Amino acid sequence: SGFRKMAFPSGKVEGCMVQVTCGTTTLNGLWLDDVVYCPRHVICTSEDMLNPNYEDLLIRKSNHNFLVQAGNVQLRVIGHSMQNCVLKLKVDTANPKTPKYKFVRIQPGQTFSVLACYNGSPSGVYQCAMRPNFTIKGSFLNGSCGSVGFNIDYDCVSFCYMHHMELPTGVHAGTDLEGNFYGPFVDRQTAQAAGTDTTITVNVLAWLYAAVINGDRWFLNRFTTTLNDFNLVAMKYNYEPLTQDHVDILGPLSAQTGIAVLDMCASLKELLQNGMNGRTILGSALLEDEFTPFDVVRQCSGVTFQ
Amino acid sequence: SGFRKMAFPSGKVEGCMVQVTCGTTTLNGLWLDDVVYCPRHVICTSEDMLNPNYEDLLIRKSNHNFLVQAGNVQLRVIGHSMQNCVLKLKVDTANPKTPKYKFVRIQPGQTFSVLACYNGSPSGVYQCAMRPNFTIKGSFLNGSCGSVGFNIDYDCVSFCYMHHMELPTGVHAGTDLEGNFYGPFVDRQTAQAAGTDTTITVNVLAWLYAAVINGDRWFLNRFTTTLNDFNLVAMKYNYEPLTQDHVDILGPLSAQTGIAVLDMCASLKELLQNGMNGRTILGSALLEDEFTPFDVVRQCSG
Ligand SMILES: *[C@H](O)[C@H](CC(C)C)NC(=O)[C@H](CC(C)C)NC(=O)[C@H](CC(C)C)NC(=O)OCc1ccccc1
Ligand SMILES: *[C@H](O)[C@H](CC(C)C)NC(=O)[C@H](CC(C)C)NC(=O)[C@H](CC(C)C)NC(=O)OCc1ccccc1
Ligand SMILES: [Cl-]
Repeated sequence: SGFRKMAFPSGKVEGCMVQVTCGTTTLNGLWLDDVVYCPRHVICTSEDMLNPNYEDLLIRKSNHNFLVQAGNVQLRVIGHSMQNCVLKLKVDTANPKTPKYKFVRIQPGQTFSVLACYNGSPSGVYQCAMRPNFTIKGSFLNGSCGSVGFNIDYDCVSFCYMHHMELPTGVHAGTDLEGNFYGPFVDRQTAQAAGTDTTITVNVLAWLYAAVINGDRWFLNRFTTTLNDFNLVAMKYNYEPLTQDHVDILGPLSAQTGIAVLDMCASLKELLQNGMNGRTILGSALLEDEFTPFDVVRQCSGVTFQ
Repeated sequence: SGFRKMAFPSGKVEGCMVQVTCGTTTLNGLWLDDVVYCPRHVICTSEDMLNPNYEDLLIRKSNHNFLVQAGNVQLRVIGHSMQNCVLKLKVDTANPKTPKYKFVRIQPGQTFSVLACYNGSPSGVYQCAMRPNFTIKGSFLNGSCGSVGFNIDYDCVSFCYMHHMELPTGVHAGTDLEGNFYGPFVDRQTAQAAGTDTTITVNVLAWLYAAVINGDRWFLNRFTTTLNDFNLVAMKYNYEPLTQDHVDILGPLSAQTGIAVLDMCASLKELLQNGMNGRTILGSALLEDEFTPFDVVRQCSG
């Protein structure tokens, strides 16, 4: 037993991380087959990060202006193109370590693992959620751009995030691997602010089921609630509305534990209206909303990735 | 910026994980060079286990009683031996993915990453601290034994932990990679309990420095304290004593932030006695103690 904020094993992704240098700027890229994907702002200049004309800046570049390094091995760039906010650099060498992969655009409330990298070198891994305002609360320093977020299925790596910027408040914004930002953000240093960060109600209920599975039961009560009445309380604490689709995906956890979804909702309502009274749930004093129902089942059943 | 509980990349270790089966018991092994390491209780029988005599149980065992699977490939065991609480299975194939590595013994308060595995395959990775009572708060199910904890330094994988058991309250115990338990525990299903848990004071202070570096400073105050007076408060809240060596170890974080160590101790004292008054620190309502001072420097600066 036990329940931790658990990342995917990162080995498959580590083998795809490379370093891309353009002029003075160095960041990370993702090497899949004969293409390296990286944030296009690697071509920016010191005094042109406010209104960069990326089209004009790239066409004036040549293939040799992009220095791509896979560990100590140089990769010759033999083609370069722009796709939205990411750069597709074609290399003559196909990555022997390319995993079975796909590019996916995740929904708010969904979780993924971030492999933080610097100078093409993986530095650490941690679990993140796409917030309802399309930012993530990560850990990124200068040089971390190009680090990716991902999920794993069976043997297939689903890449969903590439890191581009940090907004004031220490929150992070990025794109999918098609180069399109999550949320309304743009890759220039003009004033931008994230929207309302609400709590992911379906994830909190999943984590409450994880608690029960692992022995924490003090918050269970003999009350029930209607979905209508729960949402009226939820809205007042800036929680996402719980929908029928959310009730459905909580089904399996409800069945494994014998606690009906609306009974767990009654417990969550009580916690919201009265707090924890100095007690803790899975070692937390706050209600955790960065585990999905599938994350809970994944960890509590011990599914592995070959 | 930002501050997260961060694990090491697990790829160097994934390449070392194998499956070991004896009878009907299956767990994980660590394949390094031509040797596979695993907990010795792989050789227990369901109806023994309360009080196994491992010497006696090895009387029967032959090499071929140990089935080792590296992914799909089957490894042939050509020799076995017991060292402390681990088995050393000699196989005829050296692991071509063996990293540069060493075995290290960590001390309470130090942190490490765990790659949780089942049937020799990875499930997930997370960061743990060796508690003062020589347990860790992990996430381990049946079949997870043999999963290892590690750090990565430069290009060297420093293995420090191998999982063996769970005590009630969901706390976890294991050995170093030489086979010697952390703490007073034995690999036997007789009643055992960890000492009462205490908080790793030097780590909380390091995390408070991380908070300042990342912009959270509402808890800084105008008071100071002495090392003695702070430890009077620590003791009453079940915090570990803070020593002059701890103060020294926190020096570099104190110099980076401009906040003397005993001034941060005064902040911590006020948090212990008054709470957070509805506020959070680095997104937490509780004082976090699973980041060492080195962990903070690493994450906040390369
Ligand atoms: C890439 O490695 C790096 C990672 C960050 C964690 C720093 N990102 C950038 O350098 C990025 C480059 C631009 C051209 C996309 N810029 C930012 O992320 C930037 C950082 C601040 C601290 C200057 N933030 C930013 O431009 O946000 C928009 C903004 C501007 C002005 C006021 C408020 C918000
Ligand atoms: C290995 O895969 C597995 C991982 C655990 C997370 C289940 N560990 C064991 O099977 C281990 C084997 C013994 C011989 C060392 N046993 C335990 O860890 C056992 C688990 C419980 C569920 C029985 N713990 C144990 O025996 O703790 C001591 C104890 C015994 C009786 C009463 C209180 C405490
Ligand atoms: Cl908390």
